Amino acid sequence: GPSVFIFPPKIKDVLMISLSPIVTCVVVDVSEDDPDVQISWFVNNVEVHTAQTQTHREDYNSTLRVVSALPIQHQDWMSGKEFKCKVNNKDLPAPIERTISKPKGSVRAPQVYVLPPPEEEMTKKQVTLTCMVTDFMPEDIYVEWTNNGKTELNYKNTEPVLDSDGSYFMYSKLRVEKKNWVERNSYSCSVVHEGLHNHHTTKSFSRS
Amino acid sequence: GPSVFIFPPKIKDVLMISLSPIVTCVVVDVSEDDPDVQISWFVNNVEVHTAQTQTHREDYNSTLRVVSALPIQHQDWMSGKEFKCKVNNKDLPAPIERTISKPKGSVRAPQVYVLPPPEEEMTKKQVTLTCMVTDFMPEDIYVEWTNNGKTELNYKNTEPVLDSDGSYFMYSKLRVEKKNWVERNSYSCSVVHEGLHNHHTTKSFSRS
Amino acid sequence: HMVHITLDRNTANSWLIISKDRRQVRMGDTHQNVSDNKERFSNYPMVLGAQRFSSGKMYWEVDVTQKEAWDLGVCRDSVQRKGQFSLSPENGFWTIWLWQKSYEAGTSPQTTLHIQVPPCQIGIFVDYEAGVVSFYNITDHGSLIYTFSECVFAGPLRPFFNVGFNYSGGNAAPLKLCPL
Amino acid sequence: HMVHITLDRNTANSWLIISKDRRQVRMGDTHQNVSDNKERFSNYPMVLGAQRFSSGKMYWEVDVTQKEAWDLGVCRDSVQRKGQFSLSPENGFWTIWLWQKSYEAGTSPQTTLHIQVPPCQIGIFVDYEAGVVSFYNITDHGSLIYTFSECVFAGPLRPFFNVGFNYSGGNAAPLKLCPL
Ligand SMILES: *[C@@H]1O[C@H](CO)[C@@H](O[C@@H]2O[C@H](CO)[C@@H](O[C@@H]3O[C@H](CO[C@H]4O[C@H](CO)[C@@H](O)[C@H](O)[C@@H]4O[C@@H]4O[C@H](CO)[C@@H](O[C@@H]5O[C@H](CO)[C@H](O)[C@H](O)[C@H]5O)[C@H](O)[C@H]4NC(C)=O)[C@@H](O)[C@H](O)[C@@H]3O)[C@H](O)[C@H]2NC(C)=O)[C@H](O)[C@H]1NC(C)=O
Ligand SMILES: *[C@@H]1O[C@H](CO)[C@@H](O[C@@H]2O[C@H](CO)[C@@H](O[C@@H]3O[C@H](CO[C@H]4O[C@H](CO)[C@@H](O)[C@H](O)[C@@H]4O[C@@H]4O[C@H](CO)[C@@H](O[C@@H]5O[C@H](CO)[C@H](O)[C@H](O)[C@H]5O)[C@H](O)[C@H]4NC(C)=O)[C@@H](O)[C@H](O)[C@@H]3O)[C@H](O)[C@H]2NC(C)=O)[C@H](O)[C@H]1NC(C)=O
Repeated sequence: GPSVFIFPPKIKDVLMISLSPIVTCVVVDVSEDDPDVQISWFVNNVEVHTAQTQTHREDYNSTLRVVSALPIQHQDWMSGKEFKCKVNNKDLPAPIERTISKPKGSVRAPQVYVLPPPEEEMTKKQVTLTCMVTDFMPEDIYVEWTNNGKTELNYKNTEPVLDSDGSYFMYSKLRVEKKNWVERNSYSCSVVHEGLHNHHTTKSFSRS
Repeated sequence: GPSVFIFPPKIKDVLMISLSPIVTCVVVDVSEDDPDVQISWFVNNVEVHTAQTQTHREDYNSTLRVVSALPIQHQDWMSGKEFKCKVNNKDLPAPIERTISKPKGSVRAPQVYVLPPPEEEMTKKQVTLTCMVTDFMPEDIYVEWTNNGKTELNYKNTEPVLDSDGSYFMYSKLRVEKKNWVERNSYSCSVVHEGLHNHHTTKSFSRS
Repeated sequence: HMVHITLDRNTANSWLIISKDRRQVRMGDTHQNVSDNKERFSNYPMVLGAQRFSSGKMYWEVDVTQKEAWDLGVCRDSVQRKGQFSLSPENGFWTIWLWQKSYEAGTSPQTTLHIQVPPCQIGIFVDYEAGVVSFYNITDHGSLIYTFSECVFAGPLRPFFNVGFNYSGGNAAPLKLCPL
Repeated sequence: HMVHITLDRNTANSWLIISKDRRQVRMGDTHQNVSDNKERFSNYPMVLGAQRFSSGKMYWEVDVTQKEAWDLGVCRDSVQRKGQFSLSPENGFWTIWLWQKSYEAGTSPQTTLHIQVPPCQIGIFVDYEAGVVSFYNITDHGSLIYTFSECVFAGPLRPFFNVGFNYSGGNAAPLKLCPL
């Protein structure tokens, strides 16, 4: 029966010195008859014993789901270490292993632009600011908005798109009260990407 | 072994009178030992015999993949007819059925805006036009660009994103030669969505 | 200033079914087996009237009973027939419409109409020399719905009709040119 | 106009390892067990010099041998320490840097530097009264790299250093304040 998926940490948890990047193995289709699952973790084939393995959550299908989260070192992800989880369970005719690492690839920092609202919107209750982030490799990226350091609630990012020169782009949209976009006020799109000096850039503007 | 997935037609093939919408059943994990698969199609439980079922393509895993495409009536999709495919094969302890229909939901036409390039780009080889399409339900939508009826090669759409008021948005990006954006020239974002009068709107502009 | 309008078959989207007297039209469920030509609207269920006006005052009525979508008005002889286009005075159309429970005038962008009594029949009035197209609610004692003024007709005009798609099933009813 | 710079431990990102003589600094692999305070740069491997200047001409040298990333320059005493920020004269920093095989000046936006001979040591020159910060390539006979002019120091200045992250493994080498 059971199946295993492995997931990378968030690029922002890796780049930001104070955050904690985690690699995750998820075992699904664990039968309720045979709930016990043993999960072993390895970094460059060196076994480690630090994973939080969460009380095998229950699922609809009437199956169990096992989530094991290995906290890792920032340096280990970016240096290309291999993270491997090994999964044992009675119903497995033999252990399942999954491996993941950060792939080599070119690194290209994104260009970041903020676009003001379109003209016709200028007379609506809310307006919409757009952050356009283009030209970046690899595709892992984090984008958010603020206004004088207060991080904004109401923005949504698209997922990245493989552009035609093989780089990635994405857009981030922020809805704000028209009132704001006029009087004083500052809005900033912050982007975190490994190609950017000190990992981050923010682009700003307001009322023209 | 084998598994079945069912897929809707493209919203544009349904809305456009001359195009041919198709519903698709895809059976994967067909073993090379037992290649023959029988697929039956039904519209509102009325069996139909019009599907093109394609020579069970070969796949890497060393399995076969069966693709069956049922051409349908425009009216049948939008009226909420049920499309069902029934799949038989030796390795199936009993037939597999999949059903799909167009779900009821509110219909909200998108607002469509075109944004000119960001200032700093104004001195680059290419510039980037942005079409911003917001506020639409359901999420199915088609977007492309033209310039005086010549459909553009080099644009990329993002996938739609569930916005916070429960509507959808997306963005479409078009890269053009700076030269063009100056002299004369017209660029148009065309959107097809079921909420729009006659199914379509195009928003235009150029050199300001 | 009533005028007797009949439909020009040669202009009809090939899915439309036009009565023998050419006074009614409905959207059919299938491509309709009429030969293609350059006049025929390709992408939408539209059709023109046979008549062409270049002066004077003309008035006609259209029955829209039970219909959930339609476009009505007038338009230039030289309007675009093929491919995708919007109805607007720039493109040569002075129209109003019913679409998804709203009434709109075909301005660009479109203008929301305020109609108290949903109409079952509409009167269209063109005054060529004054540069005016107006629409009237016959169900509601002929009250005004919409007036396009300073129109730039720039040529001969033709009565214009969109029966509406009927992918939904709620819009099979025909447009009828009304008993003068 | 050489001046003897030492590092101010209290300002150092808590992951930095500063020699006893406070003349060298390297990025450590672990949080370093120094107490938090408001002066200490939180998000980046940065540190200030202990010295503070408000007038005169000051010059010092920094060894960057084998390093793949660093920032160097001067900055206001009052610059931001916590959270995310960019190095630019607006924010109180006059710096240059090496990042991913390019040399840049910390203008906004940043300015590409043209350096023929990659430096192993850099000289930083501040002339407070003239409003000038200049950078010199010592490996290349002291040739000029970059000159910020009309600077608005707006207060006391401190020597500024970024050792660089070393998530890659290619940037463990330290910055050294050079044998005067
Ligand atoms: C019976 O029911 C089960 C559930 O019904 C079925 O389980 C499903 O089985 C599928 C296989 O047939 C699985 O498909 C795979 O899915 C992969 C993608 O999975 C991710 O995204 C989907 C949504 O798109 C989501 O539902 C999954 O939970 C999973 O989400 C990701 O989870 C990881 C790890 O938790 C997150 O990464 C971590 O995030 C944390 C913070 O939250 C930290 O940041 C960590 O550092 C970081 O590592 C990640 O963020 C999260 N992503 C998202 C978008 O949420 C896909 O790659 C494979 O290709 C494959 O398609 C499916 O995942 C699984 N669903 C669940 C919920 O288990 C079961 O198959 C069925 N049985 C049968 C017999 O049919
Ligand atoms: C051994 O190998 C096999 C291949 O290795 C494995 O097969 C895979 O099995 C998975 C299940 O474990 C399948 O996952 C499901 O995928 C669903 C999404 O599939 C669509 O998108 C993916 C890419 O995202 C794509 O690879 C698939 O081909 C499929 O693409 C869609 O295909 C449909 C029908 O062809 C298209 O719709 C039609 O389009 C035409 C025109 O092209 C007309 O317009 C028609 O009108 C229209 O209907 C559709 O456009 C197309 N979409 C895209 C984006 O391309 C997902 O919904 C499920 O949730 C599930 O996750 C996986 O699909 C399958 N892959 C393939 C290629 O078969 C096999 O499992 C493995 N065996 C084992 C034991 O592991």
